[PDB]
Amino acid sequence: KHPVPKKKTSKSKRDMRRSHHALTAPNLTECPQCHGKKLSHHICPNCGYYDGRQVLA
Amino acid sequence: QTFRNKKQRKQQVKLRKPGFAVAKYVRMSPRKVRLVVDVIRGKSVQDAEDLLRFIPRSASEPVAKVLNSAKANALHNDEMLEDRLFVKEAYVDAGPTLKRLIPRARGSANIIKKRTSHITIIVAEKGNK
Amino acid sequence: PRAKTGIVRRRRHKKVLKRAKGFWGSRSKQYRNAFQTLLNAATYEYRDRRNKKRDFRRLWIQRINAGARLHGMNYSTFINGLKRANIDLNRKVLADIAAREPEAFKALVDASRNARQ
Amino acid sequence: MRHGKAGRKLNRNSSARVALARAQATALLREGRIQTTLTKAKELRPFVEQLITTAKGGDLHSRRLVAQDIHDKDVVRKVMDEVAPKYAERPGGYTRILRVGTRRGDGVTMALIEL
RNA sequence: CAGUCCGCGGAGAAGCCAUACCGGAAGGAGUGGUGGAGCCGACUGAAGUGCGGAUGCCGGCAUGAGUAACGAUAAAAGAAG
RNA sequence: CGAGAGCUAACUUCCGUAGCCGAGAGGGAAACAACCCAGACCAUCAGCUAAGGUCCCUAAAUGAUCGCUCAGUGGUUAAGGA
RNA sequence: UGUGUUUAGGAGUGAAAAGCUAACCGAACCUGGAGAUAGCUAGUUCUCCCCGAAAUGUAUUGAGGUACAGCCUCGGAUGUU
RNA sequence: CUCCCAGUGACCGAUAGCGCAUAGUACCGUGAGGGAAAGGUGAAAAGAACCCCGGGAGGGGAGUGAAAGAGAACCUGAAACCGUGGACUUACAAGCAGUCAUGGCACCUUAUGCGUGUUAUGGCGUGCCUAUUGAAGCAUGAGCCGGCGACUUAGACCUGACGU
RNA sequence: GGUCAAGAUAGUAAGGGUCCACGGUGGAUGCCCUGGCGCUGGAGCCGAUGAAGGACGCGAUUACCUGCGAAAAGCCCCGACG
Ligand SMILES: [Mg+2]
Ligand SMILES: [Mg+2]
Ligand SMILES: [Mg+2]
Ligand SMILES: [Mg+2]
Ligand SMILES: [Mg+2]
Ligand SMILES: [Mg+2]
Ligand SMILES: [Mg+2]
Ligand SMILES: [Mg+2]
Ligand SMILES: [Mg+2]
Ligand SMILES: [Mg+2]
Ligand SMILES: [Mg+2]
Ligand SMILES: [Mg+2]
Ligand SMILES: [Mg+2]
Ligand SMILES: [Mg+2]
Ligand SMILES: [Mg+2]
Ligand SMILES: [Mg+2]
Ligand SMILES: [Mg+2]
Ligand SMILES: [Mg+2]
Ligand SMILES: [Mg+2]
Ligand SMILES: [Mg+2]
Ligand SMILES: [Mg+2]
Ligand SMILES: [Mg+2]
Ligand SMILES: [Mg+2]
Ligand SMILES: [Mg+2]
Ligand SMILES: [Mg+2]
Ligand SMILES: [Mg+2]
Ligand SMILES: [Mg+2]
Ligand SMILES: [Mg+2]
Ligand SMILES: [Mg+2]
Ligand SMILES: [Mg+2]
Ligand SMILES: [Mg+2]
Ligand SMILES: [Mg+2]
Ligand SMILES: [Mg+2]
Ligand SMILES: [Mg+2]
Ligand SMILES: [Mg+2]
Ligand SMILES: [Mg+2]
Ligand SMILES: [Mg+2]
Ligand SMILES: [Mg+2]
Ligand SMILES: [Mg+2]
Ligand SMILES: [Mg+2]
Ligand SMILES: [Mg+2]
Ligand SMILES: [Mg+2]
Ligand SMILES: [Mg+2]
Ligand SMILES: [Mg+2]
Ligand SMILES: [Mg+2]
Ligand SMILES: [Mg+2]
Ligand SMILES: [Mg+2]
Ligand SMILES: [Mg+2]
Ligand SMILES: [Mg+2]
Ligand SMILES: [Mg+2]
Ligand SMILES: [Mg+2]
Ligand SMILES: [Mg+2]
Ligand SMILES: [Mg+2]
Ligand SMILES: [Mg+2]
Ligand SMILES: [Mg+2]
Ligand SMILES: [Mg+2]
Ligand SMILES: [Mg+2]
Ligand SMILES: [Mg+2]
Ligand SMILES: [Mg+2]
Ligand SMILES: [Mg+2]
Ligand SMILES: [Mg+2]
Ligand SMILES: [Mg+2]
Ligand SMILES: [Mg+2]
Ligand SMILES: [Mg+2]
Ligand SMILES: [Mg+2]
Ligand SMILES: [Mg+2]
Ligand SMILES: [Mg+2]
Repeated sequence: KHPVPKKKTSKSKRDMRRSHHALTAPNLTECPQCHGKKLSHHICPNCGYYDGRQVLA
Repeated sequence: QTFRNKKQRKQQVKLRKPGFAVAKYVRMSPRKVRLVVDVIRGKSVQDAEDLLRFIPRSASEPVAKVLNSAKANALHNDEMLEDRLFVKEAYVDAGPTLKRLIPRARGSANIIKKRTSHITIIVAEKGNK
Repeated sequence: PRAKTGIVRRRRHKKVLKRAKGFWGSRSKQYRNAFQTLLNAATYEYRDRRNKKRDFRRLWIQRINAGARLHGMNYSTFINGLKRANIDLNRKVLADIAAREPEAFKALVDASRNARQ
Repeated sequence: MRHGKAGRKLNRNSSARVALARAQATALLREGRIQTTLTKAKELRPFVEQLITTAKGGDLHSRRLVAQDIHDKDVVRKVMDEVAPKYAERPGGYTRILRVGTRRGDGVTMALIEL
């Protein structure tokens, strides 16, 4: 039993492994009924409008 | 257009760091923090204001506050125009590290690394180009 | 009197690391492996300095028989004909430079071939 | 595989799946809107719509069929005498979801469910 | 480290950092950059005096890796602060 | 090479003897401490050779002359047969 | 089963396994003798010049170790042995 | 003889030196007992009024100061190790990581050269040490950098070389 | 120059590598000393009128150290300094 890794892993191959951890920037889009930005198919956090005002704040 | 010696240059030129902010000792893994700090980098400081605000990481809080201070000292201290400002620079280096003992099975302990973070951002006018 | 290692060691180390600056991975940045890669580097250095003459001699000969056969002789017959006349004692490298100047090379080819007859 | 099955466990057993459905029913009927995780809201919508259509019969049977899932009497009277007669004209579709977005602690994307 | 010379130094010492220069090698110089208070060269004397190794020691930092887990399967949900 | 021991086995074991290796780099033997050539003071983009080679890989005669083998023998044994 | 208490290092205790004696008992732990001994292992760092071996013989509570020859080197003499 | 005092040193100078630049503390042990890391603003505190972003923490200005390239995580600040930016490069490649050669690009402060950085292709090429008859070995040791770390001292001793 | 054919040949970087430049880390290195070591030389016993070593306590505010002791960061007499 008890597998272990053999040789210490090198800087370069480590970085090739992490090559996929790039983050994906949200596709933001500005609220038509306000100033600020809002996630698509969500209510505008700043205003609260999904078409009238939807959330309280 | 230059002085006698470094002893004089130290007196007459005082060397400022325009656009610069740094947040030291942030109790967070840098490795995690760079993940967002890359997203921001090179972009319009308003898109940085918006990006940073929906990316869903704990690490987005400190990287938010610094960004403001960058823009703050870009505007209060440096006379820069905020419709030019943008993230010319952003990077996080590792601060010190809290080490703690953690018990594990059959009586062995291990050591555990609570890494801190020195986030840093440098906004500048999009007057380049 | 105590006399700690101190500045000595690190001078030596930086010298090695400075010899090893094209090198990949820790062959470039750790001392131990830097010094180790330089061990085989010394071997290969001292070999090639006198093997490089072998390679270049090959390249000279290899270029000479090309023009030799270009005219319808060949290296063995052509240098035997440039030897059969005593007066040709130029190095193969100069026969190469002549192989880059076709007219003089053909003059030597007709000279050589008029000596195995 | 589930090449046709339907539903969700919500990382819990059978009786827990059940009380959670019954009690978020009780709450969004008690209060007309609640905010909860997006999964669990998609879960709740068919349950509570089935239930309001149970209450649209008027009858003592319909109210007892609702009473089995909704054991706080005051909500049973609301849903029965207040809310299902209101939806009288509605051919089904007595609820909507909009998603308020992501929470901080666990990074869930919560949403609102109302009628 | 010591004795004796020769000297240098806030117009800036040692130390640190680059460097295509120099001796046959251990090495040593030139110039530049930090540094900010002591120090090089020659002759001699004494040594705790030259490290890659000892599953060596004290120390810091890597790899495994954003991986395993978060410590009983007695579940939790809505409002309001 | 010469013996013993062994099965006229062994990259077997024990002696004699010569050489190499140990302590030996360089060319050859695809590769290879022992075999064949040859003992590296340093430098050269100079020349003749050793062993070994000259169809392409791969440096160098698809060399010359009398044959031999049509089996891929060459490029894995023998008693015996044709 | 509580409390209090007695019995211990070749000693105690043991309805007997060499079991227990503060989580490694065919002789606990700590301090010390003490840097025990170690024919056994591993390790022993700056550079260049010159020369250059041995794994043989005999002896041995000897055979993986030692003594004396054998072979190496440094100096002196001799003087072609 | 040296708990203690003075003086002195071809003694140490923060892994050294007493274990301690102080502490037989912290911590480990039922106990007898074991037992650490150590340090440095600056001349003087003049130890940063006040403003800015932030609950902060942290930071940018302003001032003080010779220096804030000293700011209290306060002398220097080497290496591993983690990053940001720029040159050259890399997605039919077989590879002890190099060695020589040729070409392409970049650059010119011991430096326009018998150049420096990089690079493509060609040839060549069995890590290191140890222990060994024999080591690339699939034999031992070793994560990596630093720093501690091993042929010494003694004596009216014996013996040899050299010198006075 | 436009179409078709055959052929050759760039650039792109997810991520990587060597080099350069700027930092973070970390606390080696130089310098310093508020601390040690050794030799030499001095001095060498305390205690039943209470030792060595401690436990409480004393301060406007006192957790630790010092000093001190319910007369308690101390009381008296002498001398020195000013
Ligand atoms: Mg298993
Ligand atoms: Mg000024
Ligand atoms: Mg630290
Ligand atoms: Mg070679
Ligand atoms: Mg789960
Ligand atoms: Mg129905
Ligand atoms: Mg100077
Ligand atoms: Mg130098
Ligand atoms: Mg000063
Ligand atoms: Mg000094
Ligand atoms: Mg030593
Ligand atoms: Mg060694
Ligand atoms: Mg080591
Ligand atoms: Mg370690
Ligand atoms: Mg997994
Ligand atoms: Mg998991
Ligand atoms: Mg578990
Ligand atoms: Mg709750
Ligand atoms: Mg409510
Ligand atoms: Mg026989
Ligand atoms: Mg044999
Ligand atoms: Mg044998
Ligand atoms: Mg040997
Ligand atoms: Mg030999
Ligand atoms: Mg050979
Ligand atoms: Mg062969
Ligand atoms: Mg070969
Ligand atoms: Mg071999
Ligand atoms: Mg060999
Ligand atoms: Mg062999
Ligand atoms: Mg032969
Ligand atoms: Mg020849
Ligand atoms: Mg021949
Ligand atoms: Mg050829
Ligand atoms: Mg036959
Ligand atoms: Mg005992
Ligand atoms: Mg007995
Ligand atoms: Mg026990
Ligand atoms: Mg003894
Ligand atoms: Mg023997
Ligand atoms: Mg002898
Ligand atoms: Mg004789
Ligand atoms: Mg110490
Ligand atoms: Mg230190
Ligand atoms: Mg102590
Ligand atoms: Mg305590
Ligand atoms: Mg701070
Ligand atoms: Mg500063
Ligand atoms: Mg500084
Ligand atoms: Mg401070
Ligand atoms: Mg100072
Ligand atoms: Mg500092
Ligand atoms: Mg390609
Ligand atoms: Mg591959
Ligand atoms: Mg080799
Ligand atoms: Mg063997
Ligand atoms: Mg090995
Ligand atoms: Mg191992
Ligand atoms: Mg005597
Ligand atoms: Mg004499
Ligand atoms: Mg076509
Ligand atoms: Mg640095
Ligand atoms: Mg002193
Ligand atoms: Mg007393
Ligand atoms: Mg009081
Ligand atoms: Mg009284
Ligand atoms: Mg006075």
